[PDB]
Amino acid sequence: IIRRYLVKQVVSTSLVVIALLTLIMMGGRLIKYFGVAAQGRLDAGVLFSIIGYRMPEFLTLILPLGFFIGLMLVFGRLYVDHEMAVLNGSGISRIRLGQLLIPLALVFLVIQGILMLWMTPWGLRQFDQLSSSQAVRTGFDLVRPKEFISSGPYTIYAGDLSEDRKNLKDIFFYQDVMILAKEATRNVVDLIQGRRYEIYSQAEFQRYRLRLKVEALPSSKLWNKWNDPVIASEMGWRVFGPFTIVIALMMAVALCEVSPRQGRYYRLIPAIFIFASLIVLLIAIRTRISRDELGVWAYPAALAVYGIAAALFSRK
Amino acid sequence: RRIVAKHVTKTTALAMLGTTIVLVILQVLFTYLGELSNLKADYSAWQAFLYVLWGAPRYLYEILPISALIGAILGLGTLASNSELIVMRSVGISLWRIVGWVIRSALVLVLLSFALSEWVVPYTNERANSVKSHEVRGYWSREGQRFIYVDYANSQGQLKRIQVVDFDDNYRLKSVTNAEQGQFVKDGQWLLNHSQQMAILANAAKQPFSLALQPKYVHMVTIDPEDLSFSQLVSFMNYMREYSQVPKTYQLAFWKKVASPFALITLVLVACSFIFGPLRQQSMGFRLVIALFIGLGFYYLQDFLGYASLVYNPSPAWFVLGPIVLMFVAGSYLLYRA
Amino acid sequence: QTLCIKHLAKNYSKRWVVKDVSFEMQSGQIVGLLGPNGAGKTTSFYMVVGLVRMDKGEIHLDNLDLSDLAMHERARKGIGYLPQEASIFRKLTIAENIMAILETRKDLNKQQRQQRLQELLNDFKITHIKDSLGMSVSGGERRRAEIARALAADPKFMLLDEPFAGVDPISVGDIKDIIRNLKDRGIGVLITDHNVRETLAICEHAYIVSEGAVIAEGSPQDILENEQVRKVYLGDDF
Amino acid sequence: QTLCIKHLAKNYSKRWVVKDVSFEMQSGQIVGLLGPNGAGKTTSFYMVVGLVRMDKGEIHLDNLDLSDLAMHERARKGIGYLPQEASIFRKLTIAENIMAILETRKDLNKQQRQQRLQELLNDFKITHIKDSLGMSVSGGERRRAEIARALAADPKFMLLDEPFAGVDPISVGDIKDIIRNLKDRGIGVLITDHNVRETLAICEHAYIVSEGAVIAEGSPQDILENEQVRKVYLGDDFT
Ligand SMILES: CN1C(=O)[C@H](CCCCN)NC(=O)[C@H](CCCN)NCc2cccnc2Sc2c(Cl)ccc(-c3ccc(N)nc3)c2CNC(=O)[C@@H]1Cc1c[nH]c2ccccc12
Ligand SMILES: CCCCCCCCCCCCO[C@@H]1O[C@H](CO)[C@@H](O[C@H]2O[C@H](CO)[C@@H](O)[C@H](O)[C@H]2O)[C@H](O)[C@H]1O
Repeated sequence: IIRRYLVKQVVSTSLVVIALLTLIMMGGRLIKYFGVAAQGRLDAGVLFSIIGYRMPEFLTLILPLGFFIGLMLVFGRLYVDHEMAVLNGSGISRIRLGQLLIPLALVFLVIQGILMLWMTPWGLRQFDQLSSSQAVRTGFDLVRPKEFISSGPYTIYAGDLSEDRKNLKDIFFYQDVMILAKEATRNVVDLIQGRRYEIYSQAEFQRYRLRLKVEALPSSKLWNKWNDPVIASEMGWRVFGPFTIVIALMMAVALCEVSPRQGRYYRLIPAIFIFASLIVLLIAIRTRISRDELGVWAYPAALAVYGIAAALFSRK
Repeated sequence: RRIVAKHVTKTTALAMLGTTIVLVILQVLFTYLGELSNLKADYSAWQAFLYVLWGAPRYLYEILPISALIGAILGLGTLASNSELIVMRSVGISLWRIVGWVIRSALVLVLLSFALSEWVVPYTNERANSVKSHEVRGYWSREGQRFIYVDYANSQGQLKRIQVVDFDDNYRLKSVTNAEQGQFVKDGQWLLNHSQQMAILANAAKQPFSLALQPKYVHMVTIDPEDLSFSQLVSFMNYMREYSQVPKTYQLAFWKKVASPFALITLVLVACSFIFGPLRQQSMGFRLVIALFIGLGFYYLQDFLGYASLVYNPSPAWFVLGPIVLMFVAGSYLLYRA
Repeated sequence: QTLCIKHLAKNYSKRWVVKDVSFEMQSGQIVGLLGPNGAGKTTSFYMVVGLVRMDKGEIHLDNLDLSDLAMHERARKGIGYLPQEASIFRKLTIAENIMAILETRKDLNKQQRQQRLQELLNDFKITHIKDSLGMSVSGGERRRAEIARALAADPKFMLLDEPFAGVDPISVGDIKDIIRNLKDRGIGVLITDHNVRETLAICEHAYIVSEGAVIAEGSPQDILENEQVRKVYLGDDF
Repeated sequence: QTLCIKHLAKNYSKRWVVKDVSFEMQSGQIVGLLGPNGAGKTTSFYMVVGLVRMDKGEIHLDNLDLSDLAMHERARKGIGYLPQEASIFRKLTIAENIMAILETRKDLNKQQRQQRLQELLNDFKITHIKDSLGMSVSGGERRRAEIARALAADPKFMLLDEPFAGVDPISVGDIKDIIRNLKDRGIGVLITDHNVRETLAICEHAYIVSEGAVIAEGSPQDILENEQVRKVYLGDDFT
């Protein structure tokens, strides 16, 4: 009953935090992607597909962070409203309460093991093909109103632009062929009421048609080839990476003791930085192995030091 | 009343300045981590620390709106949780008076925001860029009915491979003049050599003609409209408006700067109204967490509505002054509910 | 001066915690607002102060409607509030706490403000700590500085919230002497307290509110010999 | 069984809050740990429970040292805690509140765990409200569920923190019967409370902790006649 009480609380508040971090971590990136789309450097209709393909990438970080934060909010609530004094006072320690959530942490470890090993590469594989398809945009696709856009041998100036990136107005095109048009609808561009000049050939017209990574490789291809340090860092990042859930379990148990007057959220910001120091260390370990300076053995060592430090602090 | 006013102002001012010191230090450390992955042979760790350290005034300028929000939350939260705001009302000090005292603390940050924007950020930005990477090239400009392309432009008044194309009200060519070098002597005229000028065929060893390009604004062409200081931005916009059309990315930058002091005060008033309203009797950690959600919510909302002003017809004033007016109205309503 | 209070009412989570609470208080008179915990004695007390907005009711003070006024607009009319919790200005000295509120007074100039501050410190015997920070004084000494600070605003009705809260039986006489001193100063005192043994010893006219309504009224002698109060609040033995 | 506490001490911010507090409580005996507010009666109580770490002294339970054991390790020895504030599992059913601690017991199987829960609900007259949430009950009924839950852990000494806190005079007698019933159950009860008048009415041995040290000891009649207590704590007029 006490295990089901905690699992229901942790799952409920971890999913709230995970959905709260997804809205913030990728809401900021979606807005940044919208900023690129507002300048024509990215199709406005695909920026929702980019967020879809980066779901496993961000949820790779949010899931340990959501589990860690959700664990301390639950354990903070037990301390704040005196449910821990009656649990300790009945013979159930805080370490014992954290050991009742090992079956839950194993489920979250398996879930993130799926993200890190399968969907994070799969999401990054489709995103890389999609993003490279948006890097070929040039010419009238990158045009901006009241500005000159130069892409290779093309210089395009549009006096106005619709809400969608079509129906240009007051168009100036330069190579040397100079083309000026009153209207242009979209590379294939249909120019309306325009003039074409060669720099001396002049040709007025009424209409005219102008015709100017190892991070995403499948885990199957990375199971072998451990000799290459680049694959060694990435494959180790996918195998020892999911075990940050366990470290997020025994470190949230250690750093959750809070006074009733201090609050449920008192130990969040101090202890999110202690958790983030683990991830920053693990990102700083992934790069060195990529340059063949540290070796793949340092992934469990980074987790073990934080695992032992959290276990020792919870037993002081 | 002065003793009460000093206590409320000083407590909030130390919380607004204390949060400012912490938030800048964290952003310098966090930015340095991201800048530590770009090291190379000519860009060492020390060279990457100066580039981040020189950017501190620009990180400082963008933290002031969110440090004033958290400062008023923590500054008044300490007063509220200690039951000090209750006994100011118990003697006859209104809610709008206590808000006015907090605004005095924020007015120090607004003045600091002006000093950074006008005299500090545009200088350290130049120093920061020189640390990493160590005049506009291919400049395309329109001056009314004339299109001017200069391959090389210098702030001291030097040009290379000028090309000016003239047009009519009916958009018909007159002259496509080309030069090799150009010099600036007076406004509205530039001296140049090898004036191979078409006429609808002519040549000239040396002759000046009228063009509105000025070397003073040459160094502002490459600078993003957001990064330009208000003194630089308004002067540049006035220069473009006199000869061409100002792009909507400069109008948005102008409105995002003139409404910067009013977004700092409005976000403080929202913080004060939350202390007297929803965030009353809450923990200090919960107030700090909520103050972080309002800060991100405001930063994302002002970022998104800035972008939305560049894609939609209405003027950027509506999108920039939108949240500021609504948060002031909503924040002042939470104060009316007491 | 009379603080007429009529037909108070307030609901929380669609449950009317207070239902038609009405009582009258006069200046220079101690009135105890008592009752079972959670039955509306605290909520009816806070709606007099202004912390809790009044859903229904009328609060009058000398033919002057205070119903629509906020907490501070009533406080300028002569209603004082002394919070149960520590409400001293922590980073301000004890003399600065009293001086902080004395400057709010409009009918006092700088010459008599210092004289008024000196006698307020002498009245409550906090002169020896007048230079110490409010966060570094004893609970008994701090509470005397909070009452002295409240008297700096010249209130006509001092509404005390839980005055005998965490007060040892040795120092319960000190609180009674303070409360009796407020009455002798011409200030009506409204006391809400869980400690009903001593609140029924200084109050001249007590109101027992149970189930959200006033169930009894009168002197403490009449309150004790009240069948409904004995059955509901005080018990058979008291 | 005799809980023995010797020479407790604790310094907060370089100020010795508790200085040489020592008292003895036996099983089946009600002991009231009283004293002036802030004089160390609250801190000395917490060192007995285990909330605040000891800084000097020892705690014994029949020559079985408990000073080094944490709060949960003493609870397995038979020491219970009842917080003054609402400590019920808010989103758990009252039957589940008692059951969540009954499943902790190792000497009870499913057959006799339900029997113990059924009689615990009936012993406290909460079997009618046994299907409601912990946070959706009356204040009087909630505390009866916290004591039934505490008895599910089968304690030998119950350390009550402010039992007469926010309690109307009508319902003070109800708590008296509960504490009297705990003594009749063979469970020693240690009471710390600001309401000295009613705490002295059930305890048979009271300790007055002043200026950080125990200055009085004995029956409530002996405490009242003590001239040292009446000068610092109780006052000249008290009965
Ligand atoms: C250069 N890197 C990348 O490209 C990743 C890849 C993004 C996820 C792709 N799925 N993006 C980014 O850096 C973008 C800004 C770049 C814009 N283009 N935002 C920041 C960021 C995001 C994610 C992780 N860290 C960081 S910042 C960081 C941190 Cl927190 C801690 C230490 C270090 C570091 C390591 C070694 C070293 N000597 N100094 C510094 C860094 C620097 N960062 C890096 O070294 C990483 C290395 C890396 C490659 N693949 C990874 C997969 C997971 C985690 C890390 C990596
Ligand atoms: C709640 C926080 C907990 C602790 C978290 C600690 C880690 C925080 C994340 C660190 C993020 C680093 O953020 C990183 O900043 C660097 C600046 O060097 C940005 O870097 C970007 O601009 C810089 C210069 O402006 C260029 O040199 C670089 O090529 C470009 O990518 C990265 O795009 C951004 O990802």
